[PDB]
Amino acid sequence: LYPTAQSKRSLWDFASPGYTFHGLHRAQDYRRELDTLQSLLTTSQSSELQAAAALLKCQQDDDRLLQIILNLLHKV
Amino acid sequence: NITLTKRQQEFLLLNGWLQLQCGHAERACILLDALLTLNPEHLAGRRCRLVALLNNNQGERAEKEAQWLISHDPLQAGNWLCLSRAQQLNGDLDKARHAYQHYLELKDHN
Repeated sequence: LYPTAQSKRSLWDFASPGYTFHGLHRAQDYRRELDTLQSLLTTSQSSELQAAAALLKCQQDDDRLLQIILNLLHKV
Repeated sequence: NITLTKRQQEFLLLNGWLQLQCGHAERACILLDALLTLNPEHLAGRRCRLVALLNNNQGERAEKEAQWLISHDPLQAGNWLCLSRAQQLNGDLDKARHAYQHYLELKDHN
């Protein structure tokens, strides 16, 4: 019935993809795939794809906002 | 007509997995549904989405996904834990006890 620390560890390990995104420069490669993928999925007519495209646009703009915050914490 | 590169499949997978770690199961499900709409055979994605559905309380979908994985990914204990949780979400408590007992037996693969 209820969960068990063993139950949730088996859940995590089950859901966890492990090492993924196989590349040499995680930061540039991430922003590049995010932008490419977000502009790619809007062109879908599928409701399921359209929702993903919207969420990606979101993190794309939350990253623009955090970039603004990060600049503010550089100067003192 | 849309096709995902390997890196792009990995990207969505990793975004779905990261949102699921944040406790954001709907966001996880949306990302993983898009992946599994275009690459239905992405097993890591099937698993991650299966657990995300179990946390966003989509028991009937979670069920169909768990039996799907059991029929396609075999001897895997986690499939049975997912079936148990999905079955308990659907109110079939006994179906969940049979599924949980199968889970215990293969966790016993040690």
